[PDB]
Amino acid sequence: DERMVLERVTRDCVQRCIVEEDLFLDEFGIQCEKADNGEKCYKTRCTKGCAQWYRALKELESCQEACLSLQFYPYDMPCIGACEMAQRDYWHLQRLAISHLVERTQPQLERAPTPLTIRWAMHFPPFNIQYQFVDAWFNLADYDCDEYYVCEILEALIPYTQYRFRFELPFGENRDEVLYSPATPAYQTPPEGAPISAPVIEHLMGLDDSHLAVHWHPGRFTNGPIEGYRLRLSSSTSEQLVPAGRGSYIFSQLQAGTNYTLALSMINKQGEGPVAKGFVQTHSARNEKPAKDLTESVLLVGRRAVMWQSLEPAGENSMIYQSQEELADIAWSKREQQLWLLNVHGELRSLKFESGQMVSPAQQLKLDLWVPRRLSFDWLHHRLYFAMESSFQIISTDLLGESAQKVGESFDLPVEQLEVDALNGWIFWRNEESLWRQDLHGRMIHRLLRIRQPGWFLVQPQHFIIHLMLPQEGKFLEISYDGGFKHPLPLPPPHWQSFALLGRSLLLPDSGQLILVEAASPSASWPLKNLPDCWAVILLVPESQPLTSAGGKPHSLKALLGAQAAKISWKEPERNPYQSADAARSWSYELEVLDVASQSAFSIRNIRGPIFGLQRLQPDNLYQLRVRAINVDGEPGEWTEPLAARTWPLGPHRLRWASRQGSVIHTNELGEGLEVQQEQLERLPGPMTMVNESVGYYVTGDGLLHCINLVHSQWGCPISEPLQHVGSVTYDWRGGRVYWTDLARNCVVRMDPWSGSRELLPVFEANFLALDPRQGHLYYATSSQLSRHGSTPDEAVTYYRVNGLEGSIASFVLDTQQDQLFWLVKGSGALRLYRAPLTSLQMIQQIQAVPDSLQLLRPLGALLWLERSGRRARLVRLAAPLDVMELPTPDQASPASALQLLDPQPLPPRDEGVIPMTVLPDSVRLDDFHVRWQPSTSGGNHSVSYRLLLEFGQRLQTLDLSTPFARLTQLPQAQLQLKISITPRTAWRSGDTTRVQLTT
Amino acid sequence: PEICLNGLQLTVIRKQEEFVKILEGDVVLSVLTKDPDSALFVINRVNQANLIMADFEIGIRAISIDNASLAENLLIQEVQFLQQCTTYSMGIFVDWELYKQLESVIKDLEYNIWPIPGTRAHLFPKVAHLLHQMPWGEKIASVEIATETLEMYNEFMEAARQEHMCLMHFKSDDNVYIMFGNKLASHFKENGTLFSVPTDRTDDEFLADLPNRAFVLMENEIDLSTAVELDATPTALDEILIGKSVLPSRVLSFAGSIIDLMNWLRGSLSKHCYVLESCFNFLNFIEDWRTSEYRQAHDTAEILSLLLMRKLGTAMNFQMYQKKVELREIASQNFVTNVTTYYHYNRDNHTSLELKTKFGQVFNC
Ligand SMILES: *[C@@H]1O[C@H](CO)[C@@H](O)[C@H](O)[C@H]1NC(C)=O
Ligand SMILES: *[C@@H]1O[C@H](CO)[C@@H](O)[C@H](O)[C@H]1NC(C)=O
Ligand SMILES: *[C@@H]1O[C@H](CO)[C@@H](O)[C@H](O)[C@H]1NC(C)=O
Ligand SMILES: *[C@@H]1O[C@H](CO)[C@@H](O)[C@H](O)[C@H]1NC(C)=O
Ligand SMILES: *[C@@H]1O[C@H](CO)[C@@H](O)[C@H](O)[C@H]1NC(C)=O
Repeated sequence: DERMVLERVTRDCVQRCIVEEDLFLDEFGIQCEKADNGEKCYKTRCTKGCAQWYRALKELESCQEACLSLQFYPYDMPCIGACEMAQRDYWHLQRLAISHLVERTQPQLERAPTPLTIRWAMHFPPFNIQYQFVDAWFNLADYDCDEYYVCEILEALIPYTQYRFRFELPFGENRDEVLYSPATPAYQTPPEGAPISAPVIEHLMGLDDSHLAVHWHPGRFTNGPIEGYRLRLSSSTSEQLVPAGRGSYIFSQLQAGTNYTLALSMINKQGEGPVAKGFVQTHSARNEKPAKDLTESVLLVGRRAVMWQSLEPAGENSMIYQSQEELADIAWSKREQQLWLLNVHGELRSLKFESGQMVSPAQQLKLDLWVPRRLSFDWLHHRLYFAMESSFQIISTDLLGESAQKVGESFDLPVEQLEVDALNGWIFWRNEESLWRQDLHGRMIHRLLRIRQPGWFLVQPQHFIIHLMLPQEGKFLEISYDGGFKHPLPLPPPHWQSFALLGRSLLLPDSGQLILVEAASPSASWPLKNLPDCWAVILLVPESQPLTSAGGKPHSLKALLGAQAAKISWKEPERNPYQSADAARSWSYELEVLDVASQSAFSIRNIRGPIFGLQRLQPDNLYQLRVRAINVDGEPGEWTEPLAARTWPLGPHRLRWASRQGSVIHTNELGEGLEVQQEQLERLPGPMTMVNESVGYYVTGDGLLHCINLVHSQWGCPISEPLQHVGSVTYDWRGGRVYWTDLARNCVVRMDPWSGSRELLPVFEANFLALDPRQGHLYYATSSQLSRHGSTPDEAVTYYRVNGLEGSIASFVLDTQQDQLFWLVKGSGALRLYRAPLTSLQMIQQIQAVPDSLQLLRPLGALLWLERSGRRARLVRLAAPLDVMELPTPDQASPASALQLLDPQPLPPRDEGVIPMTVLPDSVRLDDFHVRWQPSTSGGNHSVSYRLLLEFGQRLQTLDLSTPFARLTQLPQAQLQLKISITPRTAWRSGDTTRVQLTT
Repeated sequence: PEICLNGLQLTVIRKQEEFVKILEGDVVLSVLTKDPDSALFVINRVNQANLIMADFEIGIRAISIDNASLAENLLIQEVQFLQQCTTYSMGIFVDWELYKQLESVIKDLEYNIWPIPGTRAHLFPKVAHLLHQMPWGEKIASVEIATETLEMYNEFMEAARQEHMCLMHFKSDDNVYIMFGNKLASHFKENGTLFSVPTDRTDDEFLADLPNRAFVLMENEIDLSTAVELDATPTALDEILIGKSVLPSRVLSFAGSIIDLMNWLRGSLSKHCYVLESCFNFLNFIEDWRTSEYRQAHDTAEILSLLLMRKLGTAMNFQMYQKKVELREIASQNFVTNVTTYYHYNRDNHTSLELKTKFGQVFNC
């Protein structure tokens, strides 16, 4: 139904020319009647635009080029506006006609055994191919297509990357006119070449003095299937080829206290990839004490006796407990000084001991709940963990009995040893064939080994190392917390059934002696008499049951600052891959706030949580911020990198928000004032442009411009309807004019706020506007370019140009005080911010944003935009551009579509020195001749230009004259009758039209 | 002679090792001071620093002075010992308070005795700057500043004048008492804020005799245990100095005159005569180092760089401790960069700090 769409667009066009017959003020002041039908009237010039809209689309002509008239020069603005509105209504109907056929038909990918081809089955009665990474749509630069839409990609794609393809169909020149197809089913590119992405270091830490753990995941662009990895470890070299699926390595046999540097790379079939680096220390070595200098103690546990041994060279010997039955498992505690006991049939007997003797006797503890078989002690959360026989199931109770909590699923094999790591939040146990893992709530179940019949194991909580004996093989062996690291160690040969470590020594029990070997002849030997069998040695050091972890540094410090207050938030030190979710996460914090100018600091210790507020700070002062973590025992951690943060200057700074529902609240620089205002706007409003203190203008998200009067809602708005297809709005305080980008008419409309008299101004394709009030330069930004419009045509200065595939201009702001001009470019996956002077282009930062949301913050000297989610606002200061403050949106207006820092001073009134005075009608006189009038001059001395209309007979002639004399030519004969109209103008306004009738 | 054999004799009669501490050397310097251990540290650091570029080490005779009424007889015994019992005698360094106390005996003996510069110049601006930045409130108070001698009162109101502070005694209930001495603030029965600045070393008797909630403004004594904690340069701490503490103001105030005198001795061995068997006529006219051609003012980082103690200046702090019954660390001013760290302890477990207006903003004149 083309001919119906064409005739309906032409009929709606001539109806819009009929109804707008007296709405727009003309630059010559025409004022035709409703039935004049002359050349100068609005109806004939607008109907000339509606008679040439389909001619311009067929012959690929612009609306300015189709509406060229010699009488109205250089821009016949009702003709151009009617042409652009008819073409925009036609392309809106042509996107509503083929909406379902574009959004239903999915293109298919085809490669033949040769570039990659799209096949789109599209039969229509500019286009863009867009690609997406499969882990934002980016346009394709190079393609070769035809009339059957068989489009071949000849651009170099990244290899071994999954891609989706879309067709963007721009129907009109408007950017809301695009139609997108459904995306293709995905295509992996074939592999070639070296890997081009480095691996990512997740954690790089030191386990003890001789081991060093690294964890990695692959990069984004592997350029092939991953076969292997290469690790090069160097001091401030060892090279190991780790296979494809593994994401951890622990480097053995290293020296202590040494800075190490590690390099990761990816090896496919073709070659090696790039190098990622990281710096790490091993640890400080423990001072290994000799055999004479041992003040520490052990506990030797047999089947029927528990015997305490001191490790002096003349060591004291004492029985703690002698049993009539056979003990199966026992517990120990360092800070409670409590020892638990268990038997063959289940009888829990707790016993407190101090310095190797009785303090409290053996009291029997019935378990309020399964017969108990093994036992371990949680020293942080103060629980007792029991592995019972009914199948076998690990539960946890309390020290008094009761509060039984079942941990994990049941299992078939018996538990021969149960050890609980409280500090890293783990439970370790062994079966007949295996060694395992759980956390304290039983979530992460992992099996560490599958070895035939292991022996005793000892778990080091700081060092993340499980030493394990295999007594039938005579083998002493070393396991990590995930089972990937199996280091065999040489055992001192005799079989031993138990062990302990004091540093790097080995405390092995025989039936006659305990020997401390760092052969069978030891460094030291302690005699045994009363214990024929010994299956356990428990060393009585607080490193066996620790409260505190090693290290701990906070990260991601950030701070939002006001004038006299701050809100500082950091995160908690991260958890190791050998640390579960049930680990020790109890830290205190210490925050050092350094005054830079005064060279003073104040440090707040015992900060319990990861957020701290500060208040009564000094305004406009630079502060440096670093934080560190303090653990339970109270030794400090490491400081962060210092964050330089500057407070706002002094003054009540109101920030005006607007919710997407339409509620306007006023906060302060942090978002803490929260004064809800009584006005309610429409859905998705933009920023408010005030004319006076009461009446303001705002643009909603669908393109409608609204006027609201805040104090009395009946009057104050000269327009009655909301006005369609408006992009931005600004105000001149000096001339008293409201400027908006008419997106349908492709123009800028200048309107008096008192009378509603609109004026079409020849600024074309503008999306956002600003006016410099000192001289009247109209700064505008297209999505492609950013320019300037002035009074003379020599003042047109273009500051930036975008190609279009790179992106578009998101907003701009004008800094008239320091002669600066900032803008935001929304791009392909990036948000860039720039700067240029008004009279050197400088990129400030590259980081998306709401359009027309970039506001200049003249107290802080910062720039503020609002993100597209509406829940976060970004501040970039000009003094420190690398630090971006993230201001949270308050919860009353929590999806936000507008943010505006309010002016503390009121708006200045209408300056009467930019109004042109009218020409007196008696002074317009006749001297090829000249026409002279009295020169119109404003209140302040400004350059007043004039515009001429020479309507003689039926022919008319228009002139744009800066001079008060009119060089008049081109009369056909003598005795003509001239109708002469003078309209004076400044750069801010226009004067009234003085119409005379003089005869020559 | 008898004075070379018996040594210095102090009246029972006391032996020489009770109050004289000696590092050996070819040239002998004499230090007569209350804190000899800082002097032994300064002569040890210029021995391992080798500013002289000579083979011979600098010797010290560090006389310990506990009462000031017996220093005249030991000055007579030291001018007899350093006239008779040595080969080369540079001079006798006396600290500034015993120089100003006993200037008639030094002028009457006419021997080469020079003052160590005073440590109160290194201490009293730190006192006025820790009092300048102190979190106080919005209350002005009545101050009463009690010193032992009037010279500490003149230099303390001078140091309060360069920190832009006025300290006036109004008639008001809020009282601030600053006591300058080791015996003035001993069980003070008056009520108010008590600041106590000790002059000498702080004993357990002084921390016992202070009231509760009383402020102790003192410097940190730095214990010497090993030689690797002083600098990255491998040196050797002498075996007498291990296990003993130095005061940093005595170290810097002696060490400026030691850097000036060994720079003069560089000029003297450059013009004269490095091996001391070949070298001759060390000391001919030695009073010219007090003249301004060889006397210079050095910054404290230059003193730690020249004498190889750059890792020591992190522990060179001036603290303010409150006695709560424990000495809680409240303030800390580093000597090498004058940065002032106050310590606040979130108690009551809050989540914000209302920042009090400081003591220099209240007392600003
Ligand atoms: C370890 O070395 C890195 C550079 O490799 C250095 O920046 C880091 O501070 C070093 N750790 C030390 C010695 O503090
Ligand atoms: C603002 O201007 C409008 C006309 O544009 C008028 O009705 C209104 O009264 C003015 N308000 C104030 C507070 O001046
Ligand atoms: C120091 O010397 C004086 C000399 O009169 C003597 O009375 C006094 O006991 C000595 N000791 C002290 C601690 O003042
Ligand atoms: C610290 O202060 C002293 C005077 O008390 C001065 O000589 C020195 O230069 C200052 N040091 C700095 C600013 O690093
Ligand atoms: C603050 O926390 C400490 C440590 O838990 C506690 O002793 C103290 O009572 C708490 N103070 C309160 C809640 O006022």
